[PDB]
Amino acid sequence: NQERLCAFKDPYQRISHENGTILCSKGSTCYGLWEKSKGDINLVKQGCWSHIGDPQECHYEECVVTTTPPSIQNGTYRFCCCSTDLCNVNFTETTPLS
Amino acid sequence: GSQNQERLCAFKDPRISHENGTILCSKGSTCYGLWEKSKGDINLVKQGCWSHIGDPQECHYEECVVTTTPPSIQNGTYRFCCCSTDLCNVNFTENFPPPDTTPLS
Amino acid sequence: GNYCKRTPLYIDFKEIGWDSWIIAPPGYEAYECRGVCNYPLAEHLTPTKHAIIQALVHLKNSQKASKACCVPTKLEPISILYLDKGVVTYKFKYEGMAVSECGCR
Amino acid sequence: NYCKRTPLYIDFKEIGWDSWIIAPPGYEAYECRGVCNYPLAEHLTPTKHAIIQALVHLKNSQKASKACCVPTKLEPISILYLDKGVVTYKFKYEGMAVSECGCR
Repeated sequence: NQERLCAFKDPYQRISHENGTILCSKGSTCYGLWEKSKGDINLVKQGCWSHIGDPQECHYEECVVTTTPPSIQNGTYRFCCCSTDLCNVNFTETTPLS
Repeated sequence: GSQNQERLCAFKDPRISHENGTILCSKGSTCYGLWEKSKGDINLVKQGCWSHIGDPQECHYEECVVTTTPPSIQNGTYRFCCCSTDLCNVNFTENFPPPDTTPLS
Repeated sequence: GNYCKRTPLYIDFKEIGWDSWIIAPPGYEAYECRGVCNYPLAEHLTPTKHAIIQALVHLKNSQKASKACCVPTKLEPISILYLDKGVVTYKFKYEGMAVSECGCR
Repeated sequence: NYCKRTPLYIDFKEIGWDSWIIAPPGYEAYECRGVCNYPLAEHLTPTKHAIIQALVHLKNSQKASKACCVPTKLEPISILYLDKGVVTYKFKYEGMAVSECGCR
């Protein structure tokens, strides 16, 4: 199975601090956590996310916030997980045909 | 002693040593013996310590007394007892029930 | 039969009201252990010696002892992001969350 | 009727096992009886899974069963048994007596 290179951020934590990366164990996906608070988007954490837990949130190649954000802190948190190298550096959230 | 839950028991079964035919039984362990007996024929099989865990009933005797009818195996020859005083397992006595009363006898 | 086995159980944290402190994931497959433990207890149910003996007592006299119970016997971690006294807390391996094995206890 | 350790005496002659176990006659095995209801008390050493399943059951009884009251710590007893005519002594025969009950 693949070892993802992922973006890494955790001030309260192999890891390249110089590149802000973590090489994850086989099966693990990348994740990121941002907080959209008072008209700002702030990076909270990034790193590795276990395959264990039947997690459909993490099969996407790109980091996409898919489920209505958690109720915690007034629905400000933005979590995604994704299955390609460095996919967790950024996130995304009438139809295109009309 | 009683405060420290140690007692000396006879030992036969070729942290604690068992020189000169005794063993120390700690943590409230009782002494036990196992003999096999057929009429006047008696053989000592094993002796030593019996854990307090499970608090078996007959290990409350101060003397080594067989109070349960022997198992049917080996022609009813086994004699196990366990007991709560020093060196109590050197000898045994029997005090086990007679078979019950049925309409046929 | 409905023998002791792992069965589906999805945990949605919003349904149990834990979305208040768990940030991610929104829920997960926890599984559960359901079904009966019948004597003789199958080897794959990893019965303990106590479970075997209790199961046999229950068969003879259901008032003396309960059946052995079908319960998780191995649990697996998930990754989690949660609030711990207002602090956002990451655990890659938050233990005890998902059933991998069921047995009779 | 909360989950707790209750007595259970095992008589080997009555269960038919003194064909092979020749000592002791029987012992105090105990058992675990009673219900596990959310919230699960810390003395029942609940697993994270048991706490979550207990809460799901309280919210929706059709979605999950209660956590189960089971032995969580077993202790060894002493035993003498026969293995094809050979007497075997074990001071610590593991898994035989309940010391702790919990919710799993």
